Amino acid sequence: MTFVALYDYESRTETDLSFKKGERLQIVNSTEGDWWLAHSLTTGRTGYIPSNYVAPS
Amino acid sequence: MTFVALYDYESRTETDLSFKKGERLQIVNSTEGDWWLAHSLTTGRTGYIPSNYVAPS
Repeated sequence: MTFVALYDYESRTETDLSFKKGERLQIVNSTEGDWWLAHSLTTGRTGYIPSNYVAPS
Repeated sequence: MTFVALYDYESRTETDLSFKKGERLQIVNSTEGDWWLAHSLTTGRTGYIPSNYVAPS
């Protein structure tokens, strides 16, 4: 639903949202799901993944 | 803990992780938390936010 920002956040990529402390934010549904920071045991690379693309082992 | 990829995913920014169906992935803890797609009621902009920066209204 609706959240409020506790801190300023400055965007680091083309896809993140910059916002100031106090802003009201609404979660938006997408098919990808929440994103998680993940490490691939298979390739050794690391970065954010769309959680709806994976399942527990 | 440990997850397996259900689908290929091709990275779209400098910070996401590309992976192939079948890869084993491990969640990595960061201070930012999971990332959510959010819309700012305050500014009208939209993009991903670090969930540990916000709290329910």
